[PDB]
Amino acid sequence: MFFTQEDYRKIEKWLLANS
Amino acid sequence: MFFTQEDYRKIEKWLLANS
Amino acid sequence: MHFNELRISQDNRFLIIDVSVDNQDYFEDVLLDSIVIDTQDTFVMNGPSDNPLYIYNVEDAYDTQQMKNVRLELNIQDLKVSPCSTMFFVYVKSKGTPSTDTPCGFDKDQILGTVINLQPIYKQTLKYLKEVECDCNIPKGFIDMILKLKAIELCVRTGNYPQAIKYWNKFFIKNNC
Amino acid sequence: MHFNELRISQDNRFLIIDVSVDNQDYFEDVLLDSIVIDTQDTFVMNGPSDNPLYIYNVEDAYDTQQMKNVRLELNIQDLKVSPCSTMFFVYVKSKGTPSTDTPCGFDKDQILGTVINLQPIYKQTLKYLKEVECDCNIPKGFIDMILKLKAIELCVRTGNYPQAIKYWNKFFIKNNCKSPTSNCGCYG
Amino acid sequence: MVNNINWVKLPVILDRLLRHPLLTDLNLETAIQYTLDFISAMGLPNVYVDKIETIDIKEYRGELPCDLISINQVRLHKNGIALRAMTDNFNAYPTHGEPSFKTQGRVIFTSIKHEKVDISYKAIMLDDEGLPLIPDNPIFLKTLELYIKKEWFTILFDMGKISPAVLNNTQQEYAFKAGQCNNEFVIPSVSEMEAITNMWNQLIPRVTEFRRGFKNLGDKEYIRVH
Amino acid sequence: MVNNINWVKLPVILDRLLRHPLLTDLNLETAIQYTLDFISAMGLPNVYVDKIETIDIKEYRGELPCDLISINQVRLHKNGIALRAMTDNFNAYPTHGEPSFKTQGRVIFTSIKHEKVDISYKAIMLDDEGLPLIPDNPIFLKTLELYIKKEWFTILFDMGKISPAVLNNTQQEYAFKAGQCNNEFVIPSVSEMEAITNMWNQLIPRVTEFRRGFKNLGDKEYIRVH
Amino acid sequence: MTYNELIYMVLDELKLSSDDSYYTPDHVIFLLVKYRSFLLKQRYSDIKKQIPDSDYQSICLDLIEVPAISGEPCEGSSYLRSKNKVPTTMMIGNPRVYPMDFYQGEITYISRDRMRYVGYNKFLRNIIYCSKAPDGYLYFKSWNPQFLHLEKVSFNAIFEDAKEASEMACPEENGTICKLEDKEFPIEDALVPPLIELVVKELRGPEYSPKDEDNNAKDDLPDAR
Amino acid sequence: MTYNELIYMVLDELKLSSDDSYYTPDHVIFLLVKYRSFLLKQRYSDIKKQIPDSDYQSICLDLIEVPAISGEPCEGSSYLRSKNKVPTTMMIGNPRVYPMDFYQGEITYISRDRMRYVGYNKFLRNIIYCSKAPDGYLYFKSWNPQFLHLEKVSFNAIFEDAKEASEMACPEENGTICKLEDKEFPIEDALVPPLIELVVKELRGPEYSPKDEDNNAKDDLPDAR
Amino acid sequence: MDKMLEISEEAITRYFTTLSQFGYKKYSDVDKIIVLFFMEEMLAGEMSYYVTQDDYRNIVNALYCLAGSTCMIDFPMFESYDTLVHSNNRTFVPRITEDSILRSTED
Amino acid sequence: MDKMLEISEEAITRYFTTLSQFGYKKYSDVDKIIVLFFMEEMLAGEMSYYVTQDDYRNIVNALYCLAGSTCMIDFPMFESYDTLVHSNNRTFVPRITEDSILRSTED
Repeated sequence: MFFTQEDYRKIEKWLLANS
Repeated sequence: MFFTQEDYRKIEKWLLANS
Repeated sequence: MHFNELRISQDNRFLIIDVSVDNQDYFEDVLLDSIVIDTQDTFVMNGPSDNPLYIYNVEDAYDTQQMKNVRLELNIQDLKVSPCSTMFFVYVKSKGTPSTDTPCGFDKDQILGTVINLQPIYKQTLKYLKEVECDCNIPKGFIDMILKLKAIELCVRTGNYPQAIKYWNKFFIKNNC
Repeated sequence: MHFNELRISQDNRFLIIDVSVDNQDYFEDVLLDSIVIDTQDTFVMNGPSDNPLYIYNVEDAYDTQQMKNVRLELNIQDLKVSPCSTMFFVYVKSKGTPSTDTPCGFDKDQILGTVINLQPIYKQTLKYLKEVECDCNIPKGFIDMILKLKAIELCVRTGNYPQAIKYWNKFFIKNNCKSPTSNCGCYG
Repeated sequence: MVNNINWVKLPVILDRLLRHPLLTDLNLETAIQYTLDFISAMGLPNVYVDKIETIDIKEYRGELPCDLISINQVRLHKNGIALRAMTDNFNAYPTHGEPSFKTQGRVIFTSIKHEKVDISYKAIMLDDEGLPLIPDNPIFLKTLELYIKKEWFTILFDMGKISPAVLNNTQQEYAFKAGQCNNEFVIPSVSEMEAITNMWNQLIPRVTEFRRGFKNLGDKEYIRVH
Repeated sequence: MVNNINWVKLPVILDRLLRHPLLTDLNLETAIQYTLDFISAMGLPNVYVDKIETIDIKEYRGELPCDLISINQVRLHKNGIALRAMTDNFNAYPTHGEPSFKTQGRVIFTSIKHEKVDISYKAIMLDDEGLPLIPDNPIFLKTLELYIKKEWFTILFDMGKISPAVLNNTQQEYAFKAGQCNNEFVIPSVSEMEAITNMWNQLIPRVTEFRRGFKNLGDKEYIRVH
Repeated sequence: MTYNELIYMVLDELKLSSDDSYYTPDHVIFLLVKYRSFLLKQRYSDIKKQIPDSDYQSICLDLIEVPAISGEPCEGSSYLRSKNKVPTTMMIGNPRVYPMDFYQGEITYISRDRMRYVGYNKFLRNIIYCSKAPDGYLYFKSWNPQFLHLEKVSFNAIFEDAKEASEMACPEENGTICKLEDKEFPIEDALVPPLIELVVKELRGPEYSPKDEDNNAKDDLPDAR
Repeated sequence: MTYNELIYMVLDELKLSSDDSYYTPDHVIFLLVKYRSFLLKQRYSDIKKQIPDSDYQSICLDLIEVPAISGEPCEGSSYLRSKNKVPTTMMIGNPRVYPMDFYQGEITYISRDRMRYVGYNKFLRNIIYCSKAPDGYLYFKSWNPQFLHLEKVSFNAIFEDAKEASEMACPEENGTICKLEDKEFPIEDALVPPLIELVVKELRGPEYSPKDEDNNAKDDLPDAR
Repeated sequence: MDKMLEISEEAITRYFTTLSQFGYKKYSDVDKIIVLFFMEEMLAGEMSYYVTQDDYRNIVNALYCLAGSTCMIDFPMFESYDTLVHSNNRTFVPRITEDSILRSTED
Repeated sequence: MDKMLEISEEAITRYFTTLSQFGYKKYSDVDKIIVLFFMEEMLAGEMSYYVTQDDYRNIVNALYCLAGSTCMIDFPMFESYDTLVHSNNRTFVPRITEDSILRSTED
């Protein structure tokens, strides 16, 4: 499995959306 | 990637293991 | 899951997707989630890319067995892509959890289906046959086209989609239909 | 009566069989009798051999649409045969009588379906794949692999099963693959 | 050339060589190599197939056909103007005229960036098998026979399995037939002498048939009467 | 050269040499050395790869490319003006004109302190392995075959394992094919004769194509009509 | 003529008729087979002459695909080779491997050293090359993947040992000949008297020589016993 | 043919059948192996001729990295060498070390004196060179550090002593042949009668010569005892 | 068709029989085989719905260039009872020596 | 990835197996190996956070130039069930011989 920058951006944005 | 909803649940779950 | 039919309509106006979930007794909890369409320009290895051609969510259409079967007829001209020279990649995902008695390897949540328009290949074969009718000599370009198609088929069946994109763009991109 | 899904799993574990009777309205009284799995080494011209690899009587179950549709997921390790160097012959025997007025040739009590693992063959073909790119040379290896596979295909679809084994033994009996890991893996 | 190049398959030469009991270990595999060597050593342009094939120039470079051996001309597709040999030593190299070309391998180096060029080239006539196809001229056939016999006898002489007199005779005969074969394929026919004559007598000399594809080289030069 | 330099790998020559039972101890290792010797002894400029590569001059000195064998030209990068051979005996030595150069090893001695110079040089075409790559011209191939055979037979004659007549024949054949191979690679093609013709006929002679990269050497000389 | 006729010509000229003879027919077969190659080399190695059809033999081979070294991916392309070891040919005649039809096919028998380097010529990429490796087997090489389907070939040459090549002949129309004695000896009739007199001269002297004929824990030959 | 067939041809022509014979088969093996090299030199040293495949043998070597002199830093780059001492090749054939595939690889067998100086040519920096040092071992040299990974090679040449090279053959498909007598003797059939008659002439005279046969603290040979 | 299958199977079996006997077959004929079974799979698959009768005519007339081209491919035989000149088995049966106003008559 | 690891390990094991059998391998292929495991360590390390999806596309398409380039590197195989022309298993089930105002109907 490999993550790109955009994947991390999605993950962090979605973490912050629900906190 | 195209993250599913359950994957976001998985990521938050694994982050709160270290709660 | 699996594909019932996956083709471009014979009138070169619709891209037909018909998906179903497999009928085994241990996939009752597995449904369908979404359909994401990608082209040879936006395709990436790890799943559907960002900024896809067309995202579809199945909950919106229906108001539970209905969500185990989905059919679409996407007007290609609405997608703003050429039906002649485009390689659609159709991903499907499952919003479900199979039973614990699932045999190893069958719990694959995502699938992929590659689509091309077969009309330009048919016309090209007809041209080459018409040339064969004269002096009963097989053009080398005809054997080249056949073997290049077989190369792309092997690339698709073995999962090596990027080299299939290179072959498609380099060899079959200029198509008339 | 026809085959719905006939394959070997790409993880080299399961010989998947999914046979179901035709849905026409003359095929009610016809049921499934048994499923006999046979290999290239124990093949006979007519019907299954008297020493098959695996037998499965359908009637030893719930006793009607459950009979008309059957699915097997045999583990190949249990059969003690190589998933890749083996060619399976799946015979399906019917139990019943189709009601009259059916066109002749449709009332075939028995069908045969051949199974092979195409993954090693694709491995072998990918070696010569790149010859297609280069011009001024015939892609001789690519053409040879294509013809080798197409030979088994046509000899199967024509019913010429013996020459199908001769070609299989000549070409693909020495196929190698990663044997399935008995301890299952974590993934999803 | 007076006679016509009627093609026949390569083992026609093995029909004739194997008449000699000392050449019975010769093969199609050996005949192919020595036939190609003979074809090159004679350098006759009537033995090759004339072909024309267009290619694209990406940037001062173009891909060359597979069967090319020698180029008659290169010209621009849109104008038809022929190209000359490139004498420039820094052709597409910038710092901080008429078109020309240069070919080494599978690549043709032109002085133009992006144009289609037409190449008139010579290839080898092949068989239904991918093999050379030889003229059936009995002079050509006898000379190729004598070439192969001379090479085989030279090896056998290096061993000491042939007399020096036998090799000397073979070399003499091959030399005479080589000269005769050279004159057979090169001396013009009657139509080629009419073309040469129309090239030779010009009251007003024509000195620009390279620009065209030498189309008007043998055209007669008419002077109006006054 | 009339024909094109289609490249083939070195063991093509060992295919042909080993036909001779007396040459069966030959190797790729021996073929490499004798092939390089033949390449140099013939000195054919069509066998080398033309390259252009810029370098910096630190102070009357510059580092030279690795694969360089011979220099066609050196010129200044910014002006494009070519350099000549340096005749000066104290070039960068002070006490208490036009630019020129001099090259000995990996170092080029120019008369300029700090400038970029463009060098158009010739190298050897290499293989996927770092090995020489030979033309497939059967004249070139036959001549290289005869060269290696001549050297091997000369050693064996120094031992006394070959007859003097056999060596004399080998030397005669190699000499003739060497002359023929020299003429094959050097005689101009049709395009090269158009360039030579446009160099030859000038009503107003052009005598300054060294300043340019000989770009206009084969350009036709047009006179306006009055 | 057969092995039997030559063997018994030699035995009868030596008059080795009794079963209690020191020199058996096995000695005769050995000497005949070696002197055949001796004579064939003396006749047809000085300068090149016509070799008659009598000196030749067709051995009959089954080919199998084998790796170049082992089953590794980078060990090079595979070869075909004969299942059984092949006799060494003498270098005097017209060696030829053919595909069960002498008048058809182009399979080239070349040297071991040459076959290291063959097929690079673009017009010679479809020729099958043969040579006997030092392993003792006949190896096949080609740049055309079709050659790996080849199953059977016949090899006709002046083999260096007639016995080995006679054991591996193709089946005749009637069938195989089990006894070597009933097979045909591979030599021209013009070279049979020279071969016979050489073998008879070889065994004439030893025929009448003394033996260590007493059993006394002693060497009895210096006494002409 | 095998060592056994040649040995017993010689013994039977000499009629050395009894176990109480002065000249044993060991004398025969020694004389055969020496006369083989004698004949091979007489035939193939005057002027260059074709050597048949029968004269050749493949010995089979395991290589080990060794220091040039000792383990010192400045003692030069290391070599590979065969674990066991290698036979001396005769200088008449086509010596060749190959990497278990005769039709592949480029490992050069050269002289000791040449190998002092090899590889300086920039295009010859990747060629592996071989030579038998006076130590008796086969040494390998190259400017390419990859050559030090080489583990196994086969060496095919006309070795000067057939017994030494027969003890070191590669395993056959069936397996190793323990008895030298069951192995193949390395000589062409055309040179077998010359070899046999030379050995038989060598031992014919001594076969019938007298012995010092009395045990009397005396030399009994002048009396023809 | 059911016959393109037979022709293709026969063609490739002859191909591999030739590669078994010999170790070579002309690639100019391998090209004909490639065209042949490519057409067979084309017409027996999902792309047979694009074929008109004009296309069928052209495809058949292009395939019969391959018929006697090589030894692998033969001229197919179909079950036929016709010929260029037919036999006339009609019988003459006049009525009591009668004729019409211009010509003869029968039953 | 978990697969660049496998490709690199297979590539170098083939490299050293070749250096064991022979004593040489083309440095034009050692270059491909160097690029391959340099990319593998680049993407499996601290520098994988600089990679966009465009960069991922470019990296993958540049790595597949190495795929069949040499014998050490092979074309990877992924678990795929697709093809260029798919099979249509839909079934036709009309309702009591009915049709709509223009066309047929099913369940």
